[PDB]
This record gives sequence, structure tokens and C-alpha cells, in this order.
Amino acid sequence: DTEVYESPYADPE
Amino acid sequence: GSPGIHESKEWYHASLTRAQAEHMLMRVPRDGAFLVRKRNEPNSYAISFRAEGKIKHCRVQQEGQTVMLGNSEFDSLVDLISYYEKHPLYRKMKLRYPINEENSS
Repeated sequence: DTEVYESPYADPE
Repeated sequence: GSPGIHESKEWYHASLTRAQAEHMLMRVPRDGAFLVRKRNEPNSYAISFRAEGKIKHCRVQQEGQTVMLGNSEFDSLVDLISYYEKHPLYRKMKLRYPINEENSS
């Protein structure tokens, strides 16, 4: 939605 | 240096807009749109990254010494983001590209 996640960008790819 | 932090570009994770900037970057016309900004959750930063036919971003945990993502620890979001610029590969994706409008450019 507009303000609620958990795991963003961790690896290259 | 080898990674980014200086020669990189998306190390701006301090004071900008929230979902707005990412929605803007994720919905931009061109691919590559990269941007890190603050989220409503404490110890929760986020990374906007628009890739060809692929888009996903979430919250990053920032600590006053070492920021950490949903998998590994990183020296300030700029570190993992700098890694992305250094190793992006997504055609026009290299943490150093604006969001050109198909209609305008």
C-alpha cells in the first residue's frame, strides 16, 4: 500500500 | 570507492519525501528509477528501484553505526545501493539515471 513493507533490496541482480 | 558511497548516487537516505518519492520513482516513465527515503515505521527506511518488467521495494533497518536490510548488514543504505550501481546490469539501470518520460524523452 503507501506505508508498510519488510524486506527491500538485499542482493545484486 | 570499490563499492559506491562517493562515486555512487543513491546515498540520499536522510530527509526527502516518503511513499510519494518511491511511488514517483516506481511509476516513472523510464526504468532505473532508484531512491531511498524515510518510512512511517521506526528503524524502517526503504529503497525505490524500478527494473524492466520487475519492481519491488520494502523497509531497511537503520542503526546509528551500521544500517541493515532484510537479509544482510550494510554501512549506511548507500552501501548496498552503491553495490547496485556498481553491479546493476538492468540495461539503463546504474543508480545514475533520471526518469525520462516516453512522451518528452
